[PDB]
Amino acid sequence: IEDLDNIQTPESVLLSAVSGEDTQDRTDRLLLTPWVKFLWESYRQCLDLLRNNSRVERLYHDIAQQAFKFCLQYTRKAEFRKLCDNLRMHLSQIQRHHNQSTAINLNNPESQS
RNA sequence: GGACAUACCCCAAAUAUUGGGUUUUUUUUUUAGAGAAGAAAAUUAGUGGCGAAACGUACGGUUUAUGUCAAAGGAGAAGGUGAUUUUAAUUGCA
Repeated sequence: IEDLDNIQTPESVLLSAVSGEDTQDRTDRLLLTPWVKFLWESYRQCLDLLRNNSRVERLYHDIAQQAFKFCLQYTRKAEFRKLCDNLRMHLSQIQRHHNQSTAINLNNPESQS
């Protein structure tokens, strides 16, 4: 529909072309970005609140891996936040050692694997 | 010298503009996104009093006959007499 529509540059498309870029990003933001900004916020909340440490979840690390592969399909600036998320949650583990949680030592699953 | 810790600082970042990183000094409390805002307590009457009989009557419990049914015994057990002969007393029967 976007490159079905007449590209033959009118004034309204020419005026915005000192700041802006292509029509596909301009209208994909209207119908795709509210869904990928939901996928991000779905993943981050599933990690952060629910599975802080809690030893009994290999799913936590499954989600982390899946959400890293999600960044290869869509936006990248929601991947620096993902790194910082893993950094602070790892920092949160070996600072307290204070709940029925992950013992990151000889334990092959919850240290190596 | 004034402002700054939810940093008024630091980094990161274009289709991105919101994520992280740090200073001490006091006390303070064991964690943090939850707990109070809904399923419960209670209530009773305008509930007449007293009260039989006729008729009717069950499963059972035990006593007494009764039929049939299981072991033990034909030494036993034990009932019946004018089949007999003499005789005073005791115990007696063959």
